[PDB]
Amino acid sequence: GLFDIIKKVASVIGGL
Amino acid sequence: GLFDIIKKVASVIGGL
Amino acid sequence: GLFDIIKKVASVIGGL
Amino acid sequence: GLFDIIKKVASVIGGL
Amino acid sequence: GLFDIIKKVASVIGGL
Amino acid sequence: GLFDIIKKVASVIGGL
Repeated sequence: GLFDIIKKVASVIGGL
Repeated sequence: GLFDIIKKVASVIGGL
Repeated sequence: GLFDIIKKVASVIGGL
Repeated sequence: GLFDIIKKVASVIGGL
Repeated sequence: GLFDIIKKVASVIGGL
Repeated sequence: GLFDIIKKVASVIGGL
């Protein structure tokens, strides 16, 4: 779209 | 898009 | 895009 | 605890 | 605790 | 604690 917002997370514990 | 915001996080404890 | 705001983090504790 | 991790966010769009 | 990690973010678009 | 880590951010676009 006009702006694209992407977040990716990896964790052993507590990826929120 | 016109702006792209990208965040990648790796963690053992806590990826917020 | 016109501007890309890319961030990467690696940590044992507390990626924010 | 031994370490306290705290995150607070305010947004109009796209708070993650 | 022994260490405190505190983050506050204000945004219109995107708070990661 | 023994050490305190604090970060405050204000933005229109993209608080990371």
